[PDB]
Amino acid sequence: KTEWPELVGKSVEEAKKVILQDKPAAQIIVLPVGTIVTMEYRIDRVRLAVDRLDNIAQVPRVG
Amino acid sequence: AQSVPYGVSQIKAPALHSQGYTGSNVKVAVIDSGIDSSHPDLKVAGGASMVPSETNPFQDNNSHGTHVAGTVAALNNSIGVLGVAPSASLYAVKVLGADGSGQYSWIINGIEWAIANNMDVINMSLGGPSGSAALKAAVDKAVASGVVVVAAAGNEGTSGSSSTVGYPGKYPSVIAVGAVDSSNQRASFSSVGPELDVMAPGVSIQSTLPGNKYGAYNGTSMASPHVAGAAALILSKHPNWTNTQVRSSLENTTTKLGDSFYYGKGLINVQAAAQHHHHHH
Ligand SMILES: [Ca+2]
Ligand code: NA
Repeated sequence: KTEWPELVGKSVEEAKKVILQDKPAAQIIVLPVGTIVTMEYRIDRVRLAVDRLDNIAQVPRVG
Repeated sequence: AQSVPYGVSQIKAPALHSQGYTGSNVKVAVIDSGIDSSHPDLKVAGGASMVPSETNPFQDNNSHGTHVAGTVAALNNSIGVLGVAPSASLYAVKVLGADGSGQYSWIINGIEWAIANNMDVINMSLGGPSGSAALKAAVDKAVASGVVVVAAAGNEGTSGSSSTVGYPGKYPSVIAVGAVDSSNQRASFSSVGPELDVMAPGVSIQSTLPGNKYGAYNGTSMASPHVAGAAALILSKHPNWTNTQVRSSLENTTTKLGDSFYYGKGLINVQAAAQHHHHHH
């Protein structure tokens, strides 16, 4: 499991809980949607992109 | 003893080095998370930070900008790694904080700094899924001003027949670079789409890390600086070539790999790019 499209529109809290069930060693970083980020690929990382309400705004994926 | 990372060899940079061309007097901005200027295998010529809470561009609290910089320009000596353009004048243009993120205006401010400071090449190992008009204007302005602008294609992998190249790589004026490994196979994470321009090594790429370390990273972030460094080599051999001509030289001399949707024009070959007459090998 490397992408979580069912998490879009959920709270950042539920998204972290679900991703850590699927990938308990995940390194989760939360950032505002519409920011620019580094393009290295980290198999252990899952970035979360949140809207101004702290809901998931883009499909989380590993990288 | 120094080691030459495989990706530097794979793009044929040693052929330029043996001709005597190493990126001397070419100004390359690494628009990124900073560059650790204390690293003994890097020489940072200047820079600026556009990160409000991290005002020193010579302190890299993430590690990413340092790694990218070493691929562009790690020094030619008896230590560490060798960069693609080891004599380039390297500028730390810090637009990302410790967490590897930046606001669009910070990136734009860095691009503006680079234009105002007469940079010859910009490398942006960075990106986002959406554009903005102001971002597009900044990169187009840089290109109109003569700067070779290179960026990571993105690490989105495939999505059916959709393009997954992010911005600013997705803009026509920016050279979007995807990642291959040492066998010239596209990395599975490498973004795809008609905006993919060229490929370079982006798997298990050894380079400089903060606090006098080295390590192997993966990403289109690692591929992009092979191309920015190649642009600096070509400009050191042909100092009057415009950005238009450097970009076409790199595009016109790739080693073609697969379908262009997945590979763009193929793997860069800086030896062939820096000849007067260009063809694919
Ligand atoms: Ca060295
Ligand atoms: Na482009």
